[PDB]
Amino acid sequence: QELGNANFENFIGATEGFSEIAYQFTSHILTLGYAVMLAGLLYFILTIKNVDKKFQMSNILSAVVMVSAFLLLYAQAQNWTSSFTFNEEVGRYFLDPSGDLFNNGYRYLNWLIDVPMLLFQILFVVSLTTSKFSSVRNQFWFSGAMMIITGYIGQFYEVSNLTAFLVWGAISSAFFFHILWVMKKVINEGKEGISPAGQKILSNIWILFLISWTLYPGAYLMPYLTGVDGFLYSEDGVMARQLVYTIADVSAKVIYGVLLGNLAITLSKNKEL
Amino acid sequence: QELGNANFENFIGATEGFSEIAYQFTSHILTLGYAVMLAGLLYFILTIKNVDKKFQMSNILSAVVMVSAFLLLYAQAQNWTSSFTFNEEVGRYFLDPSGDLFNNGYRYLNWLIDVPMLLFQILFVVSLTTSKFSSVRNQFWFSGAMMIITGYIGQFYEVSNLTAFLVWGAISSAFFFHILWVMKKVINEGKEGISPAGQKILSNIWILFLISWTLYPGAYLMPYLTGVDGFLYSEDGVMARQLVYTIADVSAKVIYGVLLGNLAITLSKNKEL
Amino acid sequence: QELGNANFENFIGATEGFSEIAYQFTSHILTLGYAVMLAGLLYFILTIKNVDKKFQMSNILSAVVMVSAFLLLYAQAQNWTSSFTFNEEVGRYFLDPSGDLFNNGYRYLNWLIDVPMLLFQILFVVSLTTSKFSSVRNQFWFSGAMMIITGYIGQFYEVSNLTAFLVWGAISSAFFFHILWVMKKVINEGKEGISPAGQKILSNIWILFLISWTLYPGAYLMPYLTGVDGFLYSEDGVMARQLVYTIADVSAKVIYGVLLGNLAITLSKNKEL
Amino acid sequence: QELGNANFENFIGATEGFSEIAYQFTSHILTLGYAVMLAGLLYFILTIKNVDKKFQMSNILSAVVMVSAFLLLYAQAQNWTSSFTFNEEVGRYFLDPSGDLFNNGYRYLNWLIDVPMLLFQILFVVSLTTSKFSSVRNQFWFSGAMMIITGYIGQFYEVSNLTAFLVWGAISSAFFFHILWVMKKVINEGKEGISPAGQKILSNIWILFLISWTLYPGAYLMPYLTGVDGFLYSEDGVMARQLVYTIADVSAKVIYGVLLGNLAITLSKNKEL
Amino acid sequence: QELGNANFENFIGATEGFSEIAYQFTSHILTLGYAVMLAGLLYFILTIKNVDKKFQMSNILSAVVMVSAFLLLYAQAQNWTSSFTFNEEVGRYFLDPSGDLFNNGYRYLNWLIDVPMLLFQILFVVSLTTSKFSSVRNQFWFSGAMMIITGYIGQFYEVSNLTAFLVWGAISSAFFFHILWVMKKVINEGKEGISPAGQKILSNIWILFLISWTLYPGAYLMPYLTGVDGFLYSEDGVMARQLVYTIADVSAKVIYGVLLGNLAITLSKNKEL
Ligand SMILES: CCCCCCCC/C=C/CCCCCCCC(=O)OC[C@H](O)CO
Ligand SMILES: CCCCCCCC/C=C\CCCCCCCC(=O)OC[C@H](O)CO
Ligand SMILES: *C/C=C(C)/C=C/C=C(C)/C=C/C1=C(C)CCCC1(C)C
Ligand SMILES: *C/C=C(C)/C=C/C=C(C)/C=C/C1=C(C)CCCC1(C)C
Ligand SMILES: *C/C=C(C)/C=C/C=C(C)/C=C/C1=C(C)CCCC1(C)C
Ligand SMILES: *C/C=C(C)/C=C/C=C(C)/C=C/C1=C(C)CCCC1(C)C
Ligand SMILES: *C/C=C(C)/C=C/C=C(C)/C=C/C1=C(C)CCCC1(C)C
Ligand SMILES: CCCCCCCCCCCCCCCCCCCC
Ligand SMILES: CCCCCCCCO[C@@H]1O[C@H](CO)[C@@H](O)[C@H](O)[C@H]1O
Ligand SMILES: CCCCCCCCO[C@@H]1O[C@H](CO)[C@@H](O)[C@H](O)[C@H]1O
Ligand SMILES: CCCCCCCCO[C@@H]1O[C@H](CO)[C@@H](O)[C@H](O)[C@H]1O
Ligand SMILES: CCCCCCCCO[C@@H]1O[C@H](CO)[C@@H](O)[C@H](O)[C@H]1O
Ligand SMILES: CCCCCCCCO[C@@H]1O[C@H](CO)[C@@H](O)[C@H](O)[C@H]1O
Ligand code: NA
Ligand code: NA
Ligand code: NA
Ligand code: NA
Ligand code: NA
Repeated sequence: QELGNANFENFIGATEGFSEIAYQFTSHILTLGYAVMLAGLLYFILTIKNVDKKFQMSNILSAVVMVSAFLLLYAQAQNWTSSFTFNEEVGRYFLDPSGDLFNNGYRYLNWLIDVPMLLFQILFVVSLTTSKFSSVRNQFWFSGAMMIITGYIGQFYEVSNLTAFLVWGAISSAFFFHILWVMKKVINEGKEGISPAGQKILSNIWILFLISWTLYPGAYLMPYLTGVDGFLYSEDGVMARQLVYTIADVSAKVIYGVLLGNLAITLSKNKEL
Repeated sequence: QELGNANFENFIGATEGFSEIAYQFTSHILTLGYAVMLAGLLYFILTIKNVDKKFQMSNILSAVVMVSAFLLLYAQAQNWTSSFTFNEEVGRYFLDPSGDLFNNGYRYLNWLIDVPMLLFQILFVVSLTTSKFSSVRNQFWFSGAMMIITGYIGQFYEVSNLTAFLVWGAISSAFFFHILWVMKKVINEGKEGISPAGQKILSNIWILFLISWTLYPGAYLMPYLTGVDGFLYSEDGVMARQLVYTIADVSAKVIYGVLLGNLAITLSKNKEL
Repeated sequence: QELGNANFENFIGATEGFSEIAYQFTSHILTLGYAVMLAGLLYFILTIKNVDKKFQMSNILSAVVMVSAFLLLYAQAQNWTSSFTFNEEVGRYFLDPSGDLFNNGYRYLNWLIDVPMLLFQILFVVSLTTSKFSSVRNQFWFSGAMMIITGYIGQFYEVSNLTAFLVWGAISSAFFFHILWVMKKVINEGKEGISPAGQKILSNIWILFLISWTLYPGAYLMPYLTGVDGFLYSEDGVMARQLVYTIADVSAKVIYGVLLGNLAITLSKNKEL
Repeated sequence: QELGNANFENFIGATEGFSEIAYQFTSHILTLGYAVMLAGLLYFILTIKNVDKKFQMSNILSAVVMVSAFLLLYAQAQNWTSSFTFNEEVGRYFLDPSGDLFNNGYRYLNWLIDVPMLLFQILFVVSLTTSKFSSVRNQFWFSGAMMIITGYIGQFYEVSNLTAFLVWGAISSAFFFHILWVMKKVINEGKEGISPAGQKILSNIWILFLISWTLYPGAYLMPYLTGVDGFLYSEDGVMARQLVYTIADVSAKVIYGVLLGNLAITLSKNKEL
Repeated sequence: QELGNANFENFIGATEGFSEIAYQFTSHILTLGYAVMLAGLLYFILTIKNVDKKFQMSNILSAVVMVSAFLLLYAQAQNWTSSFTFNEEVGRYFLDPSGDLFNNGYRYLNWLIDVPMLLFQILFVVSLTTSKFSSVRNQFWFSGAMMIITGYIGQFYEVSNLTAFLVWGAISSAFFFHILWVMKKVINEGKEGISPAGQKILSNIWILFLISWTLYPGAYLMPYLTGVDGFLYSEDGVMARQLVYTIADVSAKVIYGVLLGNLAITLSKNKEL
């Protein structure tokens, strides 16, 4: 079949098809995804007043991210079930092009919301020392955008052109490293001159940030992480990718937001953890 | 028909089909399900301020659970009606694979929200005596996760491999027993040093918890509870399973949350029941 | 055609079909139904603070009922339009079984929310005298449940087995009479020790309650109220049934809730009508 | 092809079909319709506290109307696009009966909400002098109901029976004139004993009311306003009808509500404008 | 085939079809669009209380615009995916007329909300000096309406009649220039008698306004900006148009609203950023 510049899910779906477990699990994990986001939305709204006014923007930005994430993961859940249809004769789900090809690129473009806001929102809780607010913000936002856009281009080629896939991915990785760099600075400066409780949380946030954010390039490479004709170039790889996205999403968005809220509480002059 | 690792609903639906009553009732009970959850959401939000600030997190976590439950039960209600279609010639509803196979696994993965939050939220109402908050929380969350994941794997095999079904089920049961153990401790410690009215509510909560939570493994086993080719391996079993889920869901989520709210009110220094 | 234990709408729809007016009107009246409920939801939430704190639970329970009613009536409106399809050749709408058979049983199982809550909520506005709150509540809830469940079973047989239809209906009626009995007691005790204005409202509530609630068994019997092959065993009967449900729903849920709110205002120490 | 007692849109759609512009515009104007209503809902909720407590019921009733209007206009927008389908061969949209016939009667029955509430809500801003509240309310509500119901019957016959169409329309018109009568009285009495600023607003409200409400019988007659085989008995008439409804809806519901809110502000003891 | 007065997307879709990237990207960018608007809705509501009462109407109007924009962009996202369907044989997406033709005119008519409200809302933050509030408002609203309506007519002809396209576009442009004129006045008068911080924001608002609003006529002309049979009369032009709309929408609605909120904060007598 002629699929063109399509994600590898579609090639698996068109050739081997998906077992009941593979198809159902992918549907389940995406559903959990969007449910978590909408639950998180409620949490962040309902806890706004648990922190000092100055910190409340962080709650608000968490909520903004939840809205984005809910909408996208919901759409993507529908896209999954529309794109693959049961074949009675062999008892697997095969690519149903009338539903459109499945594309992960939905996620990517919504990151244009999530990434800028997630990076931004910490700057409403921590105080910088030697770094300027506007400067950090601008670096986050520029490098965030470039990371996403370059990766977005890349993922169209993950089957059709491995070279473009890897080159765009590499360029994206550079901007990622920049972001990691800046966020580390921010965390360090954030730690300076605050309670030990606050410092503990910021340590945790950094570990969370580092692991969760690194999962995303993991998902990018997922089909090829066991090399050519490897275990993961398969329905098992498809499952793994969406699992990793979902874990990353919950970690990088919800848990991150929760930790920041807890930080805000310790820093809050009225309130006590 | 090759169905593979599919839930037993699909085998009944593919062979015998479902009578009007069986199909309609399952649709009705799932609809009631999600209606209750959204109504509950409203209740828990609207009553937040009926308790002291310190107890309000319990309301919030109830609401979180309601969102999860609403979304899932709604999706599942749609899945039911999509998966089975009326045959004019015999006047029964048969498996329509273009709708996808029906799978209960949707529930399971959403429990990754519900179970942790339901277990967590009592720790915001009762005071422990012997036990550490963080320790109880961690036990709940670890054992909760393992219970769910192992059961999730199990249920894919409920027809295709009875042995895997029962072994995974047994492993899951172990973690369940752990949770029951810990929750009993929590309830006992909770009773210490509160009014007799509060103690009565906690007694009720324990009975509610024990019965409602045990329904879930009941639903797991449902098709086989009357043995091979028994009464329940049938449309009647399909009905029973979804009824039991719905009773469990209402009991374990809504009523539980209401009782905790009532407990919080008695414990509240301002307020009176 | 083999329909089995199906509602009479399906038999009319399968044989004669529905004229433009009959089909469209039924669609319109169901749409009005769910619109009223969602409007009511907004009303009850937005007026919570118009009454003293102690009365506010009544507003909350009204809102809970509105959510249930909205969801159900919306679903049912969709069910109507899915179940009957235009035939170009004769210019009528006929049963389209790909949409599923139409069933009123959706309503019934949702009453498991509405009835308990509607009966419960008056006990938050009026004070009982000689009767115990818990006792009245338990009577309402038990008899409510039995009324609904028995009727639910009944209505499956309204065509397939007139005898079961009438017997189950009769049993249901018994529990109905019990509820009427208890509600009268409650209204009487409610009147004791309140202003004449409050007493007037409770008088109206009783009339509303009695008429609106009696419409429901009216809708049950509707097809047969002009006897065999009567005027009402027809599209005209179909229209009448859904009209009666909608009038009943608006009366028993929204207007009831409004009157209770007005009562609460007169009883409120701050406020005046 | 017998359409029976169907609206004239269906006859145009079945014979000539709709050009791109006609079909698209009708879709656009209905979409604008429901967008306006949901935006208005938000406005009326968010501005509740801009007026004194006694006036706030007017905001609440505006919101109620917005909910009704949103739901209905949304449904009707979907009905439009479902009822007419592109024919590739001639490049026009023709009646697609699988979507159901299009019927304006959806609007009519929802007016049973809107009209009573719109008429009612002014009585929470203005003070009557010589007229009794209950009497005005009762006249509005009775005549409102009769106006709508008689018109609703009428519009089913707009093609199938011109005589019934016009007679029912005439009867409806009588009740309309009654409403105009009463509302004029109310406006006049409302003016008595308030600031000249308030009096100006009430003058505007009356003009708005008179024009916007008269558009509705305009839309009723629309196909025939250029007589038999006239310019308007055509896709141009179809466009015009839905445009006029939408203008009327925005004027009679949203702008009306805004003006009443502004009146409430001038009458408000704290607030200025 | 015969498409008539249809947008150029349909001609590309009917002849060449859309590559995976073109089709998917357009779907993604529209999805981002509506996600941003709903996230923005949350932001504007949640930040209402960050400014003095007098400024809060600006927040409210931002929210109103977000509702409009969300609804429209959501609808349009669905319209995109319905209008173009994958062809397995050639591996491109082609016009699927059963989904309706794609039309950008949905946007235009919703601008009847957005434009008036966006222009209006600044008049609640800045103080005019020499210009009258009512006069500015009326000019904005009249010229806004005429700009939109004339452009709306124009865009139907973008393929079918280039002359009408350009003439209507030109007329529209005239009203655009009027709006630019008035807004400049408003911004200048706004700057008078406020802090330099406020003045800086208003400078930014003007640049934002000028660029973002000019994108809209850019999108209008997009297919022809590289002349006949140019690079942009192609799927690449289709992509570009929807990208430009989305950038414009985010800039002119969300960012604009954010800046106005920031202005309101500086002008606010309590508050500090
Ligand atoms: C201050 C208020 C000012 C109000 C301003 C309102 C202006 C309305 C005028 C419209 C006429 C323009 C219509 C132009 C139509 C062009 C027709 C055409 O080009 O026809 C080509 C022919 O069919 C072969 O190509
Ligand atoms: C090819 C180009 C030819 C096209 C020609 C179109 C030119 C339109 C330009 C400006 C319109 C200005 C009209 C604005 C006047 C609106 C009326 C108004 O708002 O009056 C002020 C208010 O009444 C006081 O309070
Ligand atoms: C809530 C969403 C988040 C936090 C998304 C983060 C996304 C990334 C860190 C993406 C990184 C990528 C690379 C570093 C290489 C491959 C391309 C990307 C964009 C997936
Ligand atoms: C709101 C959802 C709740 C409270 C879910 C609880 C789920 C369980 C207690 C599941 C238990 C299971 C076993 C003990 C064995 C079979 C597998 C499970 C997961 C169904
Ligand atoms: C909001 C819904 C309400 C108030 C429903 C009330 C339902 C009843 C009073 C039903 C009564 C029935 C009988 C008395 C006999 C036939 C079976 C029933 C359940 C329809
Ligand atoms: C928000 C909806 C409103 C204000 C609806 C008003 C409807 C009318 C004023 C209808 C009037 C009619 C006539 C006077 C004759 C034809 C039949 C009607 C019902 C359209
Ligand atoms: C939020 C939506 C906004 C701000 C829309 C603005 C729309 C315009 C400025 C449209 C301008 C046009 C022209 C000046 C010529 C072509 C026709 C229009 C309407 C696209
Ligand atoms: C006051 C705030 C100022 C924000 C400055 C930060 C700018 C971030 C905007 C990112 C824009 C990126 C544009 C990329 C162009 C396309 C390049 C893709 C490579 C092919
Ligand atoms: C981890 C980053 C580098 C991984 C590059 C691995 C090279 C993958 O190689 C690819 O494997 C596919 C699946 O087996 C084959 O279908 C392709 O033909 C082949 O190009
Ligand atoms: C702990 C309770 C579990 C008992 C499991 C024993 C039932 C297994 O019995 C199973 O029944 C199915 C339907 O009747 C048959 O199709 C299977 O072949 C059979 O193995
Ligand atoms: C209390 C009211 C109950 C009256 C019972 C009357 C039974 C009507 O009789 C039924 O009428 C149907 C429709 O005409 C027929 O299709 C059935 O065959 C017939 O049994
Ligand atoms: C107050 C306005 C009512 C005037 C009645 C006008 C009579 C319309 O006449 C009707 O016109 C239709 C379309 O042209 C034709 O199809 C019908 O045959 C004809 O009866
Ligand atoms: C101000 C910008 C307007 C420029 C007008 C450019 C005229 C383009 O001309 C058009 O181009 C189409 C696409 O190539 C062709 O299919 C048409 O035949 C042709 O009329
Ligand atoms: Na599927
Ligand atoms: Na079905
Ligand atoms: Na239908
Ligand atoms: Na259509
Ligand atoms: Na598509």
